[PDB]
Amino acid sequence: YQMIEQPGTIYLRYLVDIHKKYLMNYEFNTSCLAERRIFLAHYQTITY
Amino acid sequence: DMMLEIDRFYITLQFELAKAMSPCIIWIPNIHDLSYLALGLLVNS
Amino acid sequence: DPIKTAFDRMKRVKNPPIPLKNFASIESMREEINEVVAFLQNPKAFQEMGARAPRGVLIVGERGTGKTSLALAIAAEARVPVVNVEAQELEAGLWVGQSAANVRELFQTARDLAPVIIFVEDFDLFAGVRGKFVHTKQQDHESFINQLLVELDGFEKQDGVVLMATTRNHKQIDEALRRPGRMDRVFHLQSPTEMERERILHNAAEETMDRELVDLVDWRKVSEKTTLLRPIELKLVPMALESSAFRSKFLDTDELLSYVSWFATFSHIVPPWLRKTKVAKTMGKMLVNHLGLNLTKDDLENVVDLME
Amino acid sequence: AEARVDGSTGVKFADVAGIDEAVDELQELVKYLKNPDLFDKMGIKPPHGVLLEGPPGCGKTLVAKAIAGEAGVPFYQMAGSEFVEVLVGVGSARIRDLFKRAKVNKPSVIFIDEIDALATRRQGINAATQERETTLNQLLIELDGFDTGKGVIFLGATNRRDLLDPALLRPGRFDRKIRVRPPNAKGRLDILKIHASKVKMSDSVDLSSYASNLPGWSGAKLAQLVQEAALVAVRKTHNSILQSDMDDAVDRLTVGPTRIGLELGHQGQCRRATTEVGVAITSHLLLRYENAKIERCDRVSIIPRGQTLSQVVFHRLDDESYMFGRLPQLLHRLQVLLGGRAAEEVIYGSDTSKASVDYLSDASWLARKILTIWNLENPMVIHGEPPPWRKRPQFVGPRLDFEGSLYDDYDLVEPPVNFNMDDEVAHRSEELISQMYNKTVSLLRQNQTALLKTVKVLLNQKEISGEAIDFILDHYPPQTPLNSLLQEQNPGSLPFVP
Repeated sequence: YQMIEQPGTIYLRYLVDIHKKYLMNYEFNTSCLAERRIFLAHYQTITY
Repeated sequence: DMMLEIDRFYITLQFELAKAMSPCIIWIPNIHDLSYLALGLLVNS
Repeated sequence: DPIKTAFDRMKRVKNPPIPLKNFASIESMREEINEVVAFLQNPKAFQEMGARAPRGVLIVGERGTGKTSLALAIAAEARVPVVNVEAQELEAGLWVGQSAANVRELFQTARDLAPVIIFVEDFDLFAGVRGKFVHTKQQDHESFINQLLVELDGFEKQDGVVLMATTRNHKQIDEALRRPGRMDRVFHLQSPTEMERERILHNAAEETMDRELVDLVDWRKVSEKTTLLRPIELKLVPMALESSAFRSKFLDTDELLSYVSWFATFSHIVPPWLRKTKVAKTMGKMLVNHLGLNLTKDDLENVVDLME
Repeated sequence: AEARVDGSTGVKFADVAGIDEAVDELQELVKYLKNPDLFDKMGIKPPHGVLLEGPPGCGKTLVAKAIAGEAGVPFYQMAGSEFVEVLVGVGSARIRDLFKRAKVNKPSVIFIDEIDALATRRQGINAATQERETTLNQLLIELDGFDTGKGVIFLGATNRRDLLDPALLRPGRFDRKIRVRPPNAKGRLDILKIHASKVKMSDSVDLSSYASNLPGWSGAKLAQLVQEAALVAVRKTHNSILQSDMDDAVDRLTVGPTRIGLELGHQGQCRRATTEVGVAITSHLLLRYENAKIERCDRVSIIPRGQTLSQVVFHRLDDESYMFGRLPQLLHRLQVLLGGRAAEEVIYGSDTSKASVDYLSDASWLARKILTIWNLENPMVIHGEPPPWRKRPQFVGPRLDFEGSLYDDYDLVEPPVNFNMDDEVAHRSEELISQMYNKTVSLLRQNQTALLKTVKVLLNQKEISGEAIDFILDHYPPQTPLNSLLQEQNPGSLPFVP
């Protein structure tokens, strides 16, 4: 069970991990430029 | 008119318990068994 | 009592998500909307002039076109209270004939609060043509449609209450509901225009995505890539576009997760004026330069021509 | 059970129209109702029950209400769907209560609307069904036990005779069976006169044409005609019903409402226009030259209405010519059916489309009907074959109801045994279809100028009339060059003003 063998379980693991650290109630930042870019990159990395 | 009240109280107790156990994970297997009262509960939830 | 529970969700809509001035595909039908909102704001004006006020307007379109936002904008312009009545409480499938009493109490409470609007979504699900249902679901639906027709046929009693029903197609609705005097106006919303698509896309880029990054995207071709789309999706395009722009480069999950966790813990305490301080403005840009998340023009052009 | 006891029902025999035979038959019931003494002295057994069978909207309930109004007797109305419940035995109790309340004020009339709801046949193709059988048993017991000397006439209105049990059709329960035919031209005329007195009417409306041009329409459908005319005049803010608004209601209820700006490409409309104009031109040419017993073109349109992207309107002829369909009449109607494919083959050369496929299927089936079913040719055939595909007779498109209908065999089919004559029947049908196709293409190809000009004019105007087609045919004689049309400053221009 290497990395590339299963992508769906990795996504579910990331979802439950974000659920664990209370990282979902803070839905967005709406800050100037930096945290928004970091959040967009993170949301990209979550799914694909 | 007694089945609807019992079912509504039961489902709202389940949802209130799920809220009271926050954070929690709710698993609902076999959705295909779904009847109108549970549909209303799910859509308003 | 589903009627009182439904009326307990009363709302005074003042700020619509997409206002009528921003809404698309209404310019060919704006005069009817203006007549309806003029009737809703001042029912006495329509009652005194003697003409048949629009008792019912029906919106037809696709799922997600902003039709609920269109109704919200109509209510906000008319400045009258609204109630969101779902399809579930109407079809109380326990006793044969409870739907008639349900909508009777609905219209009774609407008359005591008139001018109000009954907003019902997915209207063709419960009030379609007669005869499509064979097993046991004919008599209750017949009583429902007869009660609805005789309630919409109030003899010259224009209390100011109007019913906006929402369907997907205009053929699935019964012919008895299609006659004027019960359901007067029909509002067809299929797709916006190219200039209106461009305007909504630019407004979305001006209210959601970076104001520095709005000129780097030629929005004309993005509009030509979103012809089949809808205004709420026209609003949600820019953040997904920025995400797909960030997709191009090579980056790791855990560094982003650590930075997200640090900012989520630390942004709860930092003062606003310390954020607007020039130090915090120049700290973020060096963070982006060091981490390597600069979003360029050619990235977003390759993204927009990569899509379909 | 609030059976309305009305001393005056509000309608009389002057309110019914087009039901002349049935009301003439029910005049005997009215005579029995007003004074039964001369009936009793000579010894008549009056009909225990009278069953009104007919299409919906024909006013059978109105007929019974008028009978009670003219007779001056209480009218007891409660529908068949009011006899269905969940609990058992309540419906029979309601039957008994209604019957005894009828026996209180003799004479009286009992009327049950939609009697087939309680009288569904036990088809051999919950406890509610047992309730239906018990209500039927109670009703038949009360009907059979009714002495005829007390003058309580029971009326039953039904929409379908097939699902009603034959036990009630037995004499002694339903002695009289009256059919309520849809109103004729004079009947629809009188219904239009009655319904036009309620709404404001202008002198420009000629209701005779509307009565003649709307065949088989029920009284409730004429009521919705005049009501939608009133609502259209309200929409147009007209002070009265104009002829334009009445025709607007006609096109709203027959073919449907006009859409807004929903058009396909310029190629998607040229083919439909060519097909419909070719059909119209073949019909007009067959009327002009050989004097066929076929219909006449009213108007041709390519504006989408309802779910038809284009339409050609044909008048309906008198039914007396719709019984002995001769071979030449069928051949000319079949040429009219292939007129569309003739148009595609002459205008586009050899690249036809799918817009004329339905007419091809109709022609192919009526060739078989000429050959096998009617046996109009004279090699004798042993069997007929049912249609593999069935399309109902319908609106403005080609009539296909000259013998009542096209896709209805009159139970003239048998299973075949010999499979060597089936191919000879197929070859005969192919020969007939091919020969007829060459004749219709030859006749239409001789007039390319009129066809092309009509196509261009209809494409420019999005609608043409039969008189405009006739004017184009007269102003474009056969064997004139296409360059005469092609040198005009506007091929899609109509200098004729209706």
